[PDB]
Amino acid sequence: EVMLVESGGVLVKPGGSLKLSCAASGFTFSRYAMSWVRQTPEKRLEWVATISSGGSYSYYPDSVKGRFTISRDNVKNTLYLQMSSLRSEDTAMYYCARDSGGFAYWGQGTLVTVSAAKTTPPSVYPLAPTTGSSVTLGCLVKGYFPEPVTVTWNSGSLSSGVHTFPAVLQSDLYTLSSSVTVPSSTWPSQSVTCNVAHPASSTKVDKKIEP
Amino acid sequence: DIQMTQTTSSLSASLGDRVTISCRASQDISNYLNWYQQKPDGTVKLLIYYTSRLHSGVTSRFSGSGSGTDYSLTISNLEQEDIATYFCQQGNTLPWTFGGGTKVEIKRADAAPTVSIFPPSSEQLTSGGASVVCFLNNFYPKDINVKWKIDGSERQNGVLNSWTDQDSKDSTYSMSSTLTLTKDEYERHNSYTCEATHKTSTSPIVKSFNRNE
Repeated sequence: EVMLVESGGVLVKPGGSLKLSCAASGFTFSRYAMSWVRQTPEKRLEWVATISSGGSYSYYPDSVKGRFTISRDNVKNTLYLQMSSLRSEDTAMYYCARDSGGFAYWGQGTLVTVSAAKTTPPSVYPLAPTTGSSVTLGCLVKGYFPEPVTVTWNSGSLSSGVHTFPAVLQSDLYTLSSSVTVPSSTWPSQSVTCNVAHPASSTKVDKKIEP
Repeated sequence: DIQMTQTTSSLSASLGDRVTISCRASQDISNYLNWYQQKPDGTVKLLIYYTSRLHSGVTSRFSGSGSGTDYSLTISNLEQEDIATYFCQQGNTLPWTFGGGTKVEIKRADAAPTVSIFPPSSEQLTSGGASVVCFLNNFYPKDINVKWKIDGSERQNGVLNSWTDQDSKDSTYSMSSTLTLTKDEYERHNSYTCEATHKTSTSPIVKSFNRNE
């Protein structure tokens, strides 16, 4: 199967530089032009760059021309985007795509956050509860920066009945929460814990929901 | 630069409906018009290129038509997996440009929110903060109002609200509301109430706790 996987999206200060990568597999990479497309937090898409199949010709819109450079390695089958003189409005999810008909295939995206705000790990608090057949528990993930965090329950063993809410930024810190609903006969007789990972701070914490 | 406009930014349709999403280019783009689907989780795929060509692997329920400035994506019969935002994109003249998207909502029968309230954790209190959380889960339609009341008075400062996208399996929405106070503020009051208004109940749906219990 055709696959593209972006990497390198992290927090960068205004004026800074960052190099994104895109690993291609499942097709003859050197036969296709390749592109980067970005999406703002407001969900607008913007084409960023294209490079010809052989790597010789590039194209950029004026929004990034002179600051971004697309390149490729047709032996390792990798696409790159070197960014410089970054501005907060460059904050976006960056996607790599193959040119064929349209942007024919896309990766999962890598998030670039251009901000002066400081990296901060989350504080993770349990939400514990008056009974019924089902009981709802949760985990409050407060005061972190930047996105993303990932939340699981019982190390991923508990996936049914889970709602993880989109993070909301206020005063340069994000907060999110996650709820999980289980049979009342399962809790507290059986443990429920939330697992919270924040790559930027290299943290992975577990929080047991104690009655 | 060519500007692509999807005049409808969101639509609501029922399972089985034939759905039409429209796109207008600011000038004739000679059939160089592509359509993408972005799922709530961010996954993007090409659906249709060159106006009408179905991309490999895509369900044949999707089709595309048009010419000149006016183009349409059609879904032959709407299915559960179609919750997504659909974007048009012109490939006629650089820079390549996208429409602003049309989000598709599945119109399901009403569903009442299940409301849960949570006092601050002892851990957070010991650290001097006090967040009270209220989940409103699995409701439809999306329209809902939430009030926090402290000793019976409404409180608006310090509230953080977040909504899930429409659920891929049951077509409901959920909401989280967090009221963050200082420990000192929290300790001045007894009754904490999260009160929702939704079309499924003629009265407010209330969950509450008292600090003195």
